Amino acid sequence: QGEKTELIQKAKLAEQAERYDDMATCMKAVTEQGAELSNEERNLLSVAYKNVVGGRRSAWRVISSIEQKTTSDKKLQLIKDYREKVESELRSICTTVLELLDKYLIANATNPESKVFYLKMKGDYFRYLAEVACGDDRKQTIDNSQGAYQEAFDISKKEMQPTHPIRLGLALNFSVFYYEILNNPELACTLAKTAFDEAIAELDTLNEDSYKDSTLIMQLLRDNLTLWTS
Amino acid sequence: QGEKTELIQKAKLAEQAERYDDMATCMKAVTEQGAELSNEERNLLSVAYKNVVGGRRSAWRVISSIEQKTDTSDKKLQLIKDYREKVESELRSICTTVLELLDKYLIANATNPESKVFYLKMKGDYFRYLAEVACGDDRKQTIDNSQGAYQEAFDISKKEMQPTHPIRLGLALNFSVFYYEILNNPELACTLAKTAFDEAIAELDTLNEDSYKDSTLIMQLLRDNLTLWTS
Amino acid sequence: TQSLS
Amino acid sequence: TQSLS
Repeated sequence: QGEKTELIQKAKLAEQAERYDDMATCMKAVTEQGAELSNEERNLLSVAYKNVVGGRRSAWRVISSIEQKTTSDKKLQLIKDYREKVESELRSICTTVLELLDKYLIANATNPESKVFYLKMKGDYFRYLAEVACGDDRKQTIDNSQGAYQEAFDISKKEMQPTHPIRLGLALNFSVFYYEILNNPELACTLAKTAFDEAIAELDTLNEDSYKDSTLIMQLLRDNLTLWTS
Repeated sequence: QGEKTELIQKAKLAEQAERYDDMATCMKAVTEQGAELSNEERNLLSVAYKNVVGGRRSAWRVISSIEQKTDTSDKKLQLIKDYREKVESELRSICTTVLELLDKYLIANATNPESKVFYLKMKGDYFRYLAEVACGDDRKQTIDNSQGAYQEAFDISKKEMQPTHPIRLGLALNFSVFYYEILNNPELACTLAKTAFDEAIAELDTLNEDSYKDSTLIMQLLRDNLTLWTS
Repeated sequence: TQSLS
Repeated sequence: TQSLS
């Protein structure tokens, strides 16, 4: 289609202009066409929405950092009402990504490599919900990303080698889910140490095309490990 | 005013959260209350809109730089030209909002030369942001409007301010940039920056101990624009 | 605590 | 190069 090839160009253009909202509405219209994504379009969509959802997460963390640093004051009400406004935008963003995954991306999965990628993406965007959920809504969204990460974890160990960047990046995010959402730091470290050790034990079964992006994730795996053991 | 304190609250909230679009609407409503802004509320207004327009400015230059490295026969050119004009229309409307705020509230209710210099500098600033992207007869008139506001603020600051105050130093730096980017005159850009720096070094005894940090940074900015341009 | 970039 | 900020 002449429209899809032009939407990718605008998305690539909006990406360098750091206009991720414009980049996100382009890749959303691309996936709404129904055809399974490239590897290029796939990362374009995730990069776009990770920056859109990332801006609201950064704001939410700062407003809440000020919110609990104060109920004597009466000016706190407006602080909370401004946080739920930011929470409101962040909630609607992740649902659009999650419904994009359920309608188009998860179903039309060619290889297991893309299935693990999209199942991990689902676990990430339910995890961003658990960061801001509270009450009966909280444990329900936690179980949803856990189930997403769990199936992606199972498939990745079945069809991917230990040095695969998608497998390594899933163990990274899954172990972060264990540290921050479940608050099991020992299980989180074991999840990250196992992936790092299985990958460092096969660093001859991968070449120059494989290296790099593979250690960037192993570097992050350890970064968390030494930070969590202290 | 009751909401005037609440609007300064939400503004400070949004700035820490780097939500400058929300911060700029609060500072806009405060300005629309007619009352002359205090020093704190004055700089809260510019910080908000400098980030709001700064996001459009940095995006525009990235898009315009791609378009110049694109042959006039590429199919992607009209799409790049269309996307650039989209960024320009937002950019143009932002400066439009700032400029009508300046002329219908800020410069009107000044009543002292410091705020006149500050707001006339902002007039020259945002007209310069328009001249950055204007073309045709539009360009020459926005250029003359920018230089018009800078020269008035430069004349008032030269006779009512000491060369060490951050506002006079800041206007001298932005005026010196106008001479370099807009008029494409580097010789006069350096001289304007050099004399503003040298007048601040001479009257270093007239510097107030409060605005010491700001003036030391701005004087350094002048020296690097200097060092860069004279090579 | 960093996640994937 | 650098304007005021």
